[PDB]
Amino acid sequence: HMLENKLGIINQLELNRVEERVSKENAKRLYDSGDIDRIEVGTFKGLSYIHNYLFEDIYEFAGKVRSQNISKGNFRFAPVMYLEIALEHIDKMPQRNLDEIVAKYVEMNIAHPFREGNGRATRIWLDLILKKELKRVVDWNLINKEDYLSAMERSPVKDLEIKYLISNALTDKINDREIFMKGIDISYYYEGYTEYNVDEL
Amino acid sequence: LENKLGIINQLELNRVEERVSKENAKRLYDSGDIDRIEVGTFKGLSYIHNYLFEDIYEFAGKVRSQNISKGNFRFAPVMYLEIALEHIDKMPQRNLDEIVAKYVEMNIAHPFREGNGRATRIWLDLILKKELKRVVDWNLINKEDYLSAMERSPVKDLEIKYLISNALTDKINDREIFMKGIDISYYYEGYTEYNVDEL
Ligand SMILES: Nc1ncnc2c1ncn2[C@@H]1O[C@H](COP(=O)(O)O)[C@@H](O)[C@H]1O
Ligand SMILES: Nc1ncnc2c1ncn2[C@@H]1O[C@H](COP(=O)(O)O)[C@@H](O)[C@H]1O
Ligand SMILES: [Ca+2]
Ligand SMILES: [Ca+2]
Ligand SMILES: [Ca+2]
Ligand SMILES: [Ca+2]
Ligand SMILES: [Ca+2]
Ligand SMILES: [Ca+2]
Ligand SMILES: [Cl-]
Ligand SMILES: [Cl-]
Repeated sequence: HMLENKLGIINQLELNRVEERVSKENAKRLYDSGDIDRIEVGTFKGLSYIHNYLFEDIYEFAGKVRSQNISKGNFRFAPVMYLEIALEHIDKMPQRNLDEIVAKYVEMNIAHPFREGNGRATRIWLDLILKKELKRVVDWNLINKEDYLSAMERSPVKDLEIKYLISNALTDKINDREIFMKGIDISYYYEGYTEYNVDEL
Repeated sequence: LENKLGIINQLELNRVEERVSKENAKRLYDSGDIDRIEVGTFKGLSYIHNYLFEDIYEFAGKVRSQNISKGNFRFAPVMYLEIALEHIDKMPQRNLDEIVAKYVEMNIAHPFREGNGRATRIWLDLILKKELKRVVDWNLINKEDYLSAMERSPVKDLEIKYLISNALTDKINDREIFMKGIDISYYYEGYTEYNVDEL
């Protein structure tokens, strides 16, 4: 049993691998065409664009505010009954420093506005806030998978674990294709996608 | 995590760990060694774990010496592991309710540093096969439904029991069912590069 998709795939392994190829392919194009730099920074509109850009081919819900309730582990993400107003309040949150950018990122993860693909899209969106505001981007290879997922699970209660991780992984190489491309490979790895290397179209 | 091959990169250790242990999982089955071992004991679980990770981890098939936590859940304390595993061995396994309860306790014990999910799911299928003449068609269980049901299982095993019951197959000697199951088991832990049968 799995997520409804456009391509009518009924095998979990099959969907995981094809989603990874169509979406990482899109992620490569997003960076290379410079479409990435024309996107609105720190807003839901910007996140929505990143999400639709990646999952347009495989998912009907790509870039849309979900109409269903979702959860991971023992945590329920922002209920549909107030998800939209909660998103309007995230758009207004300041992003003037790391403590603020991390707090805003933690709230956007709680909102979790999409049916699936929240993690990957919100990590691209965060890197552009850090790029704009601190002239820093994350080197996702410096953060261990287990450490990241554990910090995010804790983040609705105390964001110090994820703050320390982002802080110690920040790099000044803001226009480096390798830092981005590797970060995409590490981002997908966090979500359990390990078949492709983004380098290849 | 420290490995035998001295791998420092996380992505590198992930695909090497997958290659090596999945090739071992294929050989475990194809040699028929899988059916030569003890069903429902820590001895059998320990054999399965050693068989999978003996090339990569020094701790393969060995009981952990450090305490572990997943979220706000603490697994069996290292000091009580020996006692807990002896009690699990004594747990009945006559029907699905008993088999699932045994599996749930074994997951709470989590006797190894790493690879509990993968080694215990193989162990579970062998208890199901011996006692019910059923095995799990793991594709019929969503990754996140499975993971959420496992995290819930110490409080209520209704969720995981429901997933296991609705995925039971009588294809006990089906190699394709076993192989697809290993690939899904590894995918549950985030390893999606290889197909076990292509090794
Ligand atoms: N239990 C949790 N509580 C809060 N955030 C979580 C939890 N588990 C995972 N996450 C976040 O959710 C992302 C996955 O996005 P998705 O697959 O759409 O749910 C991860 O990359 C984390 O940022
Ligand atoms: N919070 C949790 N509570 C109980 N069992 C869990 C939890 N998270 C994961 N698991 C189980 O742990 C396995 C992963 O094993 P390992 O990576 O060795 O710790 C999964 O396949 C689940 O069966
Ligand atoms: Ca996901
Ligand atoms: Ca490959
Ligand atoms: Ca070997
Ligand atoms: Ca060897
Ligand atoms: Ca693991
Ligand atoms: Ca492959
Ligand atoms: Cl995701
Ligand atoms: Cl595992």
